[PDB]
Amino acid sequence: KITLKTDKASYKPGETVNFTADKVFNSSLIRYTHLGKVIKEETFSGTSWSWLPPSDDFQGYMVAIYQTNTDGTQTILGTVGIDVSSDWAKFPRYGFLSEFGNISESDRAAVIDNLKDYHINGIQFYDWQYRQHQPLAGTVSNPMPVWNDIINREVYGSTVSGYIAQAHSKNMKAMFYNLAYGVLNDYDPNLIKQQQFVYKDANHNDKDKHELGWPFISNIYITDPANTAWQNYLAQKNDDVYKVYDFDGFHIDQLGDRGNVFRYDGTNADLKNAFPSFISAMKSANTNKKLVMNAVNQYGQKEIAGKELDFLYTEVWSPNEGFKDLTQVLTDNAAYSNNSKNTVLAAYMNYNKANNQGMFNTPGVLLTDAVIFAFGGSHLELGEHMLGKEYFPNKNLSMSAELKSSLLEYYDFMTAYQNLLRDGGTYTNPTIATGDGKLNLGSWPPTMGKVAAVGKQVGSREIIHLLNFTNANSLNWRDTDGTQNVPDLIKQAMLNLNHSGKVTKIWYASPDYNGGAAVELSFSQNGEKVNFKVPVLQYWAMIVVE
Ligand SMILES: OC[C@H]1O[C@H](OC[C@H]2O[C@H](OC[C@H]3O[C@H](O)[C@H](O)[C@@H](O)[C@@H]3O)[C@H](O)[C@@H](O)[C@@H]2O)[C@H](O)[C@@H](O)[C@@H]1O
Ligand code: NA
Ligand code: NA
Ligand code: NA
Repeated sequence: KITLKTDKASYKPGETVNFTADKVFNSSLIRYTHLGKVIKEETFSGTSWSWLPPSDDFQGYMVAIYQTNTDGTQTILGTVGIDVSSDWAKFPRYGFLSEFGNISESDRAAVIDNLKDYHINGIQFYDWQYRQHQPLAGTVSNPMPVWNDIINREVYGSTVSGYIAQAHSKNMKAMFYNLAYGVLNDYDPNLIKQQQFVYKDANHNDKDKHELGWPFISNIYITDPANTAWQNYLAQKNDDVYKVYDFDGFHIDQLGDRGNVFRYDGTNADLKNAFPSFISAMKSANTNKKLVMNAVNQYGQKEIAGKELDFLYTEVWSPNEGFKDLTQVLTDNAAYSNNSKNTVLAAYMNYNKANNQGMFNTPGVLLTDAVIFAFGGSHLELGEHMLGKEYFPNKNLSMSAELKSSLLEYYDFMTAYQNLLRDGGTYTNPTIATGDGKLNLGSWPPTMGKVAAVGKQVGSREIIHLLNFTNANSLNWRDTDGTQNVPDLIKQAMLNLNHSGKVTKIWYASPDYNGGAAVELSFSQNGEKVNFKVPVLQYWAMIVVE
């Protein structure tokens, strides 16, 4: 087998792809595919080589290397997915960074190169900032080169600048985290007045706040995002950030529904209705900078989904704990946006387990990504480590080597097949059955102890996703205690599909098999009944009928 990488996370139209393999195998071939069709083949020779993809924008490809056997069988050696996109917003693959102290350039490069290998196309820099009310440490004319952050940890400006430049070299976007409305207790009371805060009562008595303990320097006080004094103040803060640090945009966070809260004047703050004017103010102030905003458990999503955001973002909490609740967020977000935006989910796996050091439960993580990706979602989960908590610097849980390598196939798969997964089409009811009893099918939402079939019409293709819950001991996506089961492999499983058109080609791809390379399947057809066999199902397989 081989490791197979490209130089960048994504490629603009017209840019050349440069590949690296760790070793060459003889009698081998490189196969370039678009949606399962071979568009180029060439001999596997040099360990470095280049390819200029087709010029078409927003297209995914797979590249697969195979050794050819004398008998005409082929053996997959490795695969890599490629994304040709002029901009990340269509197919976001969001990652994070969380440590910005005295980290060497070489260590920084390793972190970025790893994210690059997962094809991460933008990075949320979390808790880089000086203060929620003043994200730039120092002033534009006199920056602070080192600052202490909200947990009194050192942050080096040179680390921040370095990371941005490294991310840019891989074609990634860099988004700075801040709240929409946060103020820490060292704010300058000459600049943020009492009239701007949100209060827990109608008489401007007790400020609303996010309570923090050690090691945080302050609780987080809350301002009104519709307050134009706050909007102009934070706009200036943002401009100051962008003059010092070459961030591409602002990742806007929030605290979610604050309940019973008031403006200074005793009126209702109704914060979800404040976010739209806030977003438009931030955009107008820095018209060339990107925005994304977290709808914390969908709070604000309806109100903001039509605003100037690159894509939608949902942090998923109770009671949205079932697999079907993930898919409901994705469906709701498409509708809220009038089909203008795809979604990234922040959906923290193994959350209770992550209360102590340990490792992620591989099958939990993979099953959740299979569901998210199959339904055209994306998952913010990778940075220096994988997320177990909303506090991104928490690195309690490690990924096993197996999880790292499996997840690289899943990211390859959702990159290569992005045109099938989140580029139009209609969800449909499957008309497929087992033809040998080796598996038992359900549909969506999923049944425990069955393979779920999900259908989608995309162009002249009919897609079936098989998502395997045969061995599931829960339909809760979070796998909070790390108990979800590894699914047993199902092999050479016959399926009978009803299909009312003439079938030309059926092909299979799975991140669990052959690196997600497309496998054309033999089929027969008798009336509307189409019979074929899939090689392997473990977590997720995709069947495409053309
Ligand atoms: O030991 C307690 C707790 O410690 C970690 O979590 C810390 C802390 O994380 C979140 O709060 C910090 C976060 O607040 C706002 O969002 C700011 O805007 C951010 O800058 C800032 O990072 C969380 O909301 C808190 O409740 C939590 O205390 C661990 O990760 C926890 O598991 C652990 O219980
Ligand atoms: Na691969
Ligand atoms: Na880091
Ligand atoms: Na938040």
